[PDB]
Amino acid sequence: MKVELCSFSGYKIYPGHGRRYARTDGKVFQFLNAKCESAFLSKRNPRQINWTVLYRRKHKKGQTRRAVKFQRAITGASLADIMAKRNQKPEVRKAQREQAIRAAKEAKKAKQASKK
Amino acid sequence: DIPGLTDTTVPRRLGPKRASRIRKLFNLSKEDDVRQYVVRKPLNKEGKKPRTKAPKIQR
Amino acid sequence: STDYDLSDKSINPLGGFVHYGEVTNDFVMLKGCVVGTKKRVLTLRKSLLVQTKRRALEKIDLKFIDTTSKFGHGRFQTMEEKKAFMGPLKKDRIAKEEGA
Amino acid sequence: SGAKFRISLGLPVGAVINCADNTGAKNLYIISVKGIKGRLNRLPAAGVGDMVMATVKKGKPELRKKVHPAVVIRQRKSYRRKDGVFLYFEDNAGVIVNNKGEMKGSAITGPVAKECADLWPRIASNAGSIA
Amino acid sequence: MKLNISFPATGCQKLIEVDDERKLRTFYEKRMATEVAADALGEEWKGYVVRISGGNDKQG
RNA sequence: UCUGGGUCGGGGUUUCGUACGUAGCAGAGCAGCUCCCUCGCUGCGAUCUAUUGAAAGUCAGCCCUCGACACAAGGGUUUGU
RNA sequence: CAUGGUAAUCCUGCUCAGUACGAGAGGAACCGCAGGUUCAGACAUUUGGUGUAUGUGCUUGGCUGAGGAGCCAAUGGGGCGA
RNA sequence: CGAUCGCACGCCCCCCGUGGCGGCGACGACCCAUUCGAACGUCUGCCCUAUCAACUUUCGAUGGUAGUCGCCGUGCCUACCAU
RNA sequence: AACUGCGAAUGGCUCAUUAAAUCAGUUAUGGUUCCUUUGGUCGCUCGCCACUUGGAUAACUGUGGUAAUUCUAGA
Ligand SMILES: [Mg+2]
Ligand SMILES: [Mg+2]
Ligand SMILES: [Mg+2]
Ligand SMILES: [Mg+2]
Ligand SMILES: [Mg+2]
Ligand SMILES: [Mg+2]
Ligand SMILES: [Mg+2]
Ligand SMILES: [Mg+2]
Ligand SMILES: [Mg+2]
Ligand SMILES: [Mg+2]
Ligand SMILES: [Mg+2]
Ligand SMILES: [Mg+2]
Repeated sequence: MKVELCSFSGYKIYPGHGRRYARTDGKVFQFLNAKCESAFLSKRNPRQINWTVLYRRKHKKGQTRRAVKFQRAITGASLADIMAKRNQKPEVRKAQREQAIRAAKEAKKAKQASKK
Repeated sequence: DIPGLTDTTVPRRLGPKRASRIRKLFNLSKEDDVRQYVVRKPLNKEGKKPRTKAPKIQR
Repeated sequence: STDYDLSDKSINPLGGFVHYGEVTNDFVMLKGCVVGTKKRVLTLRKSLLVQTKRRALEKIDLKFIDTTSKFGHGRFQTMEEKKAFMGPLKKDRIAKEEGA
Repeated sequence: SGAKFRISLGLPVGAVINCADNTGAKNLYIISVKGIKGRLNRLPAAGVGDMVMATVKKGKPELRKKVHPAVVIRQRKSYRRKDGVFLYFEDNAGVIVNNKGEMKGSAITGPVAKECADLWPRIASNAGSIA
Repeated sequence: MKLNISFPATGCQKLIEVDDERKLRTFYEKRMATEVAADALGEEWKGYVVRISGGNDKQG
């Protein structure tokens, strides 16, 4: 019930089995048996050996999304504040638009009067 | 509710700055009092007179 | 089955004990090696001494008992583990063909 | 604390192993092992973590014809690490130390066995990786 | 071990120190950006699913 | 004996490493047939791919069979307070 | 069970303890703990060795008309191997 | 094949009445030219030494052909040739 | 403060390398590139946002890790 290791052949090596190979360049390899360690030490490619799991995988042998926006209060305008601002649909927005229209009209008339 | 974690909602330090983002937040369609629908942040320090600061809108 | 294993497996290795048979009755699992061949009768005796060292009187709690095949280089613990790893074979394919 | 368990030795007297430090020596020829009481006809032998006396055969002249204490850090003989792993390295290698177990060099090339590392803290410091 | 617990819907992140390894064993052997149930953190965390966003090693 | 032990067979385990045959518009190329064909169609060709973790062995001192087959109340020499 | 044989040995580390002692420098021991050396008696789960299971691939020369399947070369050679 | 920024601000008003127009710039650009250059080449020129007289050419040495690469010309590199 | 832009390839130092090499004078690039400055070009193309489109991150608030660095994570 230790850490579970994998081999040259990709097989599972249970505790008390096989040998661990520590190369001089720092790489550490573990093998299930001397058949696997001889193939590795002879520089044999595991993808060309039919019982290796790398071969059976190379040859294919045998085999969320969301977008949630959470509303939050901000400094100066609470959640109720922004709700009251965004719920100005029933003719309040039109009233603001028409008062802006008349403000622009009176500003333009004042500008014409001042220029002339 | 977890004590002090899932409750007592804290506010964002500052609201939208791009006029498109203000309109998106407040459901503005087009050309309705946009410069006065911006959120004004109130500064109310004890040692100074209180006032409210408005951000410079962009685009 | 240890409490760290929780596998429905017996002490018998995959393929049975080599040169003995299948263990079905009670058994005693002793640390280390024991004189005699396989299926040799052994006499177990209470200690004549008083066990006072720390090697004795120590609670042995097993985390895992190996049950790989001893008839070679076994690499699987149970029949079901072997079947799950290795998938269907030709024998099982023709057996399922016959079963239909 | 903790005492080093017995391991397979595999390096008798007369073995020439690599010298993994930057001291300037290329190899160490083992002439004896520390702590070996001995037996008739039996060659003293050392594993990883063992302190040997060695002479360097290839290396600098100021090192060459002299006896140096050394510590074995990698062995090619497989040894069992009390947890069922049988570990061996690609080559036999050691480093040159003084009588206090302090390295003459300042760096180690390649891995250092755990048995040697925890037994010699000074070598563990200069070790690159621990295997 | 410490846990930097953050609830983005309300902010208010806070640190919870957890010592019992039985609480952390449900977190162990997982990866980042994975959602796990925090029910092993006592009854107070029942009904909570939390995503492992990150962390810092023993050396920082 | 509420049977027994054998001999084959089966299953398991395990060892090696993917059988013969067949098929392929896989294949360095080369050689024959062109009312043809409009890129052909016939071969030779190590090797490759699929069938195929296949084929083969496995107690003789491996494990389990309750399948098949016959055989087993037979023989000889002795032994008494 | 008469009788005969007879077996275990030594060292290191931690702690004791920077302690006793000592002006200082230096510097122990008993208990306990963890391991080694030499020896002994076993054993084969594991690692290694062997390997003519002459088990299974590969391969040289020859031979059976070829294929297939094999064999001979005093164990043909070689890989892996219960 | 400008979704940029500043400065004082002004003209047209029929259609009207809120829009359309304007100057000075700053920043930005595909390309061309210039400036600064850079890079590689042309010709000629260097100390002692023959107790250094033959070098280079397998592994580019000299040249050709077609390419690769490079900002570009070129054995810079590759393949095939010539020696 | 931070993002963006530019500069950091200049200057300064030393003379180890280097003998048709560097370098000096001469000439060429019709065999190449060139920030910046300056001058040209920016309605030259027929082809339900344009009164202006989308998203993220800084800075910033807050929770930290590490003995340590001009180290940085999550929100
Ligand atoms: Mg702007
Ligand atoms: Mg076995
Ligand atoms: Mg002798
Ligand atoms: Mg059988
Ligand atoms: Mg006696
Ligand atoms: Mg004795
Ligand atoms: Mg032959
Ligand atoms: Mg044949
Ligand atoms: Mg013959
Ligand atoms: Mg002969
Ligand atoms: Mg072998
Ligand atoms: Mg010089």
